[PDB]
Amino acid sequence: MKMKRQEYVNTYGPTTGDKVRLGDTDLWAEVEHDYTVYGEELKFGAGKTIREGMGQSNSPDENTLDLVITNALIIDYTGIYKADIGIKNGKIHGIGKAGNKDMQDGVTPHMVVGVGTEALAGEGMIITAGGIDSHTHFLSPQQFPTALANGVTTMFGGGTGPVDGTNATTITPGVWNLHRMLRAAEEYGMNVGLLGKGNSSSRAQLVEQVKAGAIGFKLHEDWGTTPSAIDHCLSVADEYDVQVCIHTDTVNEAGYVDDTLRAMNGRAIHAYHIEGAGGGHSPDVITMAGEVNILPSSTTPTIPYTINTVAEHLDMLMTCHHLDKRIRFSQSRIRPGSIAAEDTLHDMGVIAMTSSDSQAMGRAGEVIPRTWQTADKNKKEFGRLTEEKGDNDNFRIKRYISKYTINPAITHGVSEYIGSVEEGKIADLVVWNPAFFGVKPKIIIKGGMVVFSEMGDSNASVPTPQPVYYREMFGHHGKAKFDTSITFVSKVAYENGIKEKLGLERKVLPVKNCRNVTKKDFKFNNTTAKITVNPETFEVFVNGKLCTSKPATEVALASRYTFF
Amino acid sequence: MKMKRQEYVNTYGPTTGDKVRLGDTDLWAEVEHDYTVYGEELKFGAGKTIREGMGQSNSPDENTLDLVITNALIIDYTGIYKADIGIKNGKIHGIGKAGNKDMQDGVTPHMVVGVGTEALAGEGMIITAGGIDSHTHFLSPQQFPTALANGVTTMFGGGTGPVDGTNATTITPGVWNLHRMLRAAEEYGMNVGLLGKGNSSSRAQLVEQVKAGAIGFKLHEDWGTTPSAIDHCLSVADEYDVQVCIHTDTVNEAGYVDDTLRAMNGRAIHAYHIEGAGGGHSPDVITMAGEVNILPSSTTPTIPYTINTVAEHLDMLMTCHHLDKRIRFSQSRIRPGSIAAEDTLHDMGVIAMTSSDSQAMGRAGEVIPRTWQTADKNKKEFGRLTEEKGDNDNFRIKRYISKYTINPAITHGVSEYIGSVEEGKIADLVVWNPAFFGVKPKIIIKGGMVVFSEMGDSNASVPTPQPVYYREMFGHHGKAKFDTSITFVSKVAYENGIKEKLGLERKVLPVKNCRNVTKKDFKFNNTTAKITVNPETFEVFVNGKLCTSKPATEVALASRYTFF
Amino acid sequence: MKLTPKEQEKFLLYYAGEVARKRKEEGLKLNQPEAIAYISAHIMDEARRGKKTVAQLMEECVHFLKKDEVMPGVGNMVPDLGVEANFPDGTKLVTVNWPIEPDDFKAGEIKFASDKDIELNAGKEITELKVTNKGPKSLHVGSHFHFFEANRALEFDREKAYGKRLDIPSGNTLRIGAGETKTVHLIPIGGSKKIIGMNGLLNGIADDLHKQKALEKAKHHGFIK
Amino acid sequence: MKLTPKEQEKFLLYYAGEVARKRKEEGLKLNQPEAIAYISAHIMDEARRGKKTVAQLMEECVHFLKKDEVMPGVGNMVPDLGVEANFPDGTKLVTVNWPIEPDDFKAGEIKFA
Ligand SMILES: [Fe+3]
Ligand SMILES: [Fe+3]
Ligand SMILES: [Fe+3]
Ligand SMILES: [Fe+3]
Repeated sequence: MKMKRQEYVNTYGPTTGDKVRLGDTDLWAEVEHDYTVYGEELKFGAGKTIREGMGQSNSPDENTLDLVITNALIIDYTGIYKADIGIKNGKIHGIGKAGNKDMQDGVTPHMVVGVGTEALAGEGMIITAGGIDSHTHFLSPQQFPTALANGVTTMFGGGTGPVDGTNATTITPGVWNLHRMLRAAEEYGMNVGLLGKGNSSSRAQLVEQVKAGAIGFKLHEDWGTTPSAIDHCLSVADEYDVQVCIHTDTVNEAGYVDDTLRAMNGRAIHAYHIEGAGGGHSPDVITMAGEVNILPSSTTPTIPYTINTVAEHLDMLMTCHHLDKRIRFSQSRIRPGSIAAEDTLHDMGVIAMTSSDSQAMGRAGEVIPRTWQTADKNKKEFGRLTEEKGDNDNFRIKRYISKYTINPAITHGVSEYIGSVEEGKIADLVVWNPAFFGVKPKIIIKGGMVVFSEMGDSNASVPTPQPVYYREMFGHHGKAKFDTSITFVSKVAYENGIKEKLGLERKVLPVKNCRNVTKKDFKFNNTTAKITVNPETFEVFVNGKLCTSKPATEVALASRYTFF
Repeated sequence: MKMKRQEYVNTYGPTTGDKVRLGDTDLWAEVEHDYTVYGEELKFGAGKTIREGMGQSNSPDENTLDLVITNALIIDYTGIYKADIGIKNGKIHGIGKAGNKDMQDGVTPHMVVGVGTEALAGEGMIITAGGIDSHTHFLSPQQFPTALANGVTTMFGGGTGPVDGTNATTITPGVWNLHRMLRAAEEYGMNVGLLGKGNSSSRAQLVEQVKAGAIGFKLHEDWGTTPSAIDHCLSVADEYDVQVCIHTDTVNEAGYVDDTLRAMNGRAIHAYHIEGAGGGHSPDVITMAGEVNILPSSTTPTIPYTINTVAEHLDMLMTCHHLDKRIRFSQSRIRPGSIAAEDTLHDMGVIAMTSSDSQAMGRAGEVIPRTWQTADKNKKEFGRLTEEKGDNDNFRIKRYISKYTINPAITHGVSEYIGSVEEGKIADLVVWNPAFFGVKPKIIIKGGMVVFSEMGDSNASVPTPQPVYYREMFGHHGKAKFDTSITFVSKVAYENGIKEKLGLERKVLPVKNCRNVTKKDFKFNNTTAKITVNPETFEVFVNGKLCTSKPATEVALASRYTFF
Repeated sequence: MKLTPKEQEKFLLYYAGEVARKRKEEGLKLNQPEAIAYISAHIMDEARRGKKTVAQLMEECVHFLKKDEVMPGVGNMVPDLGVEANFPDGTKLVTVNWPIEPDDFKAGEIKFASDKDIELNAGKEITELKVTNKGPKSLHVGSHFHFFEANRALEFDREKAYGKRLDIPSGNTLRIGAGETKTVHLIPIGGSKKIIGMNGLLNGIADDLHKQKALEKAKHHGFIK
Repeated sequence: MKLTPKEQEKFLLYYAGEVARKRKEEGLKLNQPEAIAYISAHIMDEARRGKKTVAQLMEECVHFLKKDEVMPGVGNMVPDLGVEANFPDGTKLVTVNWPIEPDDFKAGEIKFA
């Protein structure tokens, strides 16, 4: 039978060739393929498809899904397509066409909808992987609800709490502090991984930390990021397959940027706030982004570049670092050049990740909105990418989504477990309404269970009445949180029973394959170039061509969605 | 000595023959008997009765109470009387006259007030059993505080959280989801019991769920309530001594109401939202209530019948079921007839239980107020029941209290543990101030401990200063919540070590005696009649006489008590 | 006061409404949360006054905020609004359809590939069949229900409906009113045609071999007269 | 509405600002939390109007409350104030140095030997 295009789209969501506007941005996602058979689409409800002996099987099957996300529009580095998503044992069991082969054509064999299957209507929704925030300062446990409310399911970084060390650096230093924090982690719904103090010119002190459970090390100038420290830290990381994150020597005390790069010696390293406002060698830290071994990320305050970015920083730097009021400027000439270039470098795929720097020169619940605001800003300034095929922004979308999903996962050695919408991976997914894409998520799924979601009046006759606000769900509570949350550790710690020894009830998984991840290993952000900074004008150059952008007067995914 | 009647009542509360107005309703509870000895009443305070070697014994006794609720007015199906209530080992140890036999006359032997006894002044308060909400959609964990704040201590139902399947059905489907939810339950103060998906025409898939811990099954239309699924589900429930709940075939797809009743084959079944607005065979679902094997319950939105009931539904049905705006009416002619009849049927003892349908066409913290609003509405309409003996509404009160306490307990196989104020049962009780009876409770006791109560300023010199609002107490926290809360399971699961296997720290108890509970088994609601519906006028008839009630313009326990 | 957790929620909603009112008075175009809170507070106010019915309010609140009173795209973002409030007769749900007047801007806008219709169940052989609901009550039949097993109230050549389902969009139902006659379009069931359940007339593959047994069971159970 | 936990915080801050405004109108000298909330609400208001830059507000808010508008020692107690607000270009941090004019009274004063 012939169904009107508008009626099909209302009932099942968009199909092949349809374009979806991402929020209030000028970014258009085109459905590349639809895995359904027209007339066999699954719909849940009274008199609908998913019913006993019809869409729901009566035939027992070893692949009976625990949950079915019907008619989802997947947005992932793997593609922008329409498919049913099947969850089983807290993992993505299958992606394709779910249902009952007894009564339906074209059913994906391992996507059986049966008696034990729960239904979630994804028709007209965008499904993406849970975001990974690789620059968390564990300052406040109140960051976690803020993060989840912005589609972030995993947080790497460090801290002890509201102390000067943490306030400045992502560092949980020493054995005792690492054990304490890993045990504190039990409370939360968020997946965690802790970094220890990499700022050491002695082996023993570094080794103790990896064995204590650290997923890596943070080298930060507050503890002195000297060439000796850089070499010693990377040497231990290489031995123990853990990642190193760096905040470089801003004041060029022990050397210039090239001296730091030399100390690294082509070894894998995660360069935080690569632009340099968040910290690092002045005025040339951005030059590191061109290097193959450097895995660079950006922090939220400098992305996107706005008319208030520079003004906000010339004071935000004074509250964080606690500077004298006698200090006025240098940052007023250095900063515009690198902040502007940074946005273009993101569009070029030179900067591979976006991070927060949460309550330590950056915002916790801003990674996702700010990534899409930058994507939108560039599209608006530079136009549609030349890389695009058709009337869509699919390539740009894939480049930007990778910044907060897959690329942080690759960097930290968790890409086999999380990071993307792929069969076999843990079911850490986010459901979005297209009108609110990138700004306000609907449902947060972690380990196949809903852990956090937008919810209305608790007394109310339906879940829709006002006030609708973000609340913790069943997957975030009781002993179910131990089933849905992961505490990542080093292989040494994992293999030596850290879980049992610390009495951790959460899922404990090791980080693996950190040492041999180069720029070539990333998804849609593999660009290497000769990045140079004029020491007089502070202008940034990519292979001799001025790299810049104009500041935004207004951004997407902001004013229309927020009260304050 | 002779004490002035007003002075006695102020000091100890009402005695034999006194009448108490329930809230702002026109319902009067008469003290049927007083178990005290005048002059020997227990009073707590400085220079009062409960003191060393006086009202409090110095003689050790095996029956030394852990808590004494002095001078309580019990309102239960067992009677409306005045007595001291004694708690020991989280159970109702005794009901009668508590104190010290060394210094007092007429002390109930197993009601020893001693060194280890805590005091709770019940003088002038109404003590009732904790309510059981047999229709809970486990959609939001925020429903639990709302429920407790309305005198509900036990909740039976199903769900995974805010997923479409739960938004519509009380089903936690399959082994994995059941295990996840039972582990999530550990968090709460509320007693829980989960229902699996009954909508199966295959044995294996049903059996798996009972063995996974389910207390029963729910047959909901959104999953296909066909005669085949009705028969298969009941067959497994009969084998495993678990309860079945039903939401019938509204659209009459596979048959009419009589075809569903035939499929049941006189087997015990809990028929949800018996009126039909919540769902079921249009327009004759209500006709099932006359049948002996049918254990019927009502949901909150249709009780009591008000001038806004019909208007509210003709849209509330569209938000819950997600219907097209093209759909205007049928419900405008069908609905008045059944909504009106429903209130009358409650007063006649034809509908035995009240439930909520929480956030799925019904309110979480409304079971108790709405039951009493209906009792009041009917008393105002039909007058004092002819069944009464004296200037009181005791029989009506007993009929209504049974709807949310004892009758749901009988239905679900937990009547031996909870459901009423009886010696030997678990101490799940609610203390009420008569002015706020049925609307705002004072204290919630679960397993002999206070778990939730109305509490003023945390800094304040006394517990009375403003703002007075509902807060969680010690019994709801730490490892004490494992001592005060129950997770109900099937006998099969219980007997096969589900507690140990899932690492549940909560009290795990099996549901037993579900299969042979008929209408005859209920308390004060055993009425069977020939219920018919005119398919043209939609008028409901009881034994050939029209069953109707007038819509209320205003209700009791509402406007005087709430801000919003 | 004895403030319930639901009352604590309503205070925040009401305050948000009051902030939104202030901003509108300042002449600012309201955003998505401001618009929702502004309308919610109005509903909460009228409910307390207890002079208007739920029916009255549902009608009154359509386009309560006009397109120029809100930011672009706000109306389309909020197609419906729901707010529970205490009326003299108790808490009732006020459901408003189109509370904010829409404009040309649409966030999350879907642009079709083509306006051409979608051919559902392509290539399946259509069977036209006359059905009559001889029963006293109307009934609906779903897209994937085995037509042969439909309510015995329906009068049709059951043999012709064996191993078939309605050629209608997946999830839709066909209504046949009490006494109504309709021409239905049936298509053969997909997959293996392993029909298990419903009325248990078949419970196996819908092949020629099972047909006589199925027709006899249908006759015996009263589906075939 | 989809209210984030950070939006719920801002409502409390804004209401505290509104209570402080009422008390100032009554002619009461504002205390430490009242003074902070009064200035915070002003910043939140100007940001929503989206006509002023962060640079403009940082300058405008120096001595926003005068020594006689607050209790003694209040200015000294609040040497700097920070408030994040949504501007048309997104959430930005407004940092004010000396938002309340100091008086010669100093709580927690260090007197040198
Ligand atoms: Fe840093
Ligand atoms: Fe940092
Ligand atoms: Fe229902
Ligand atoms: Fe329900």
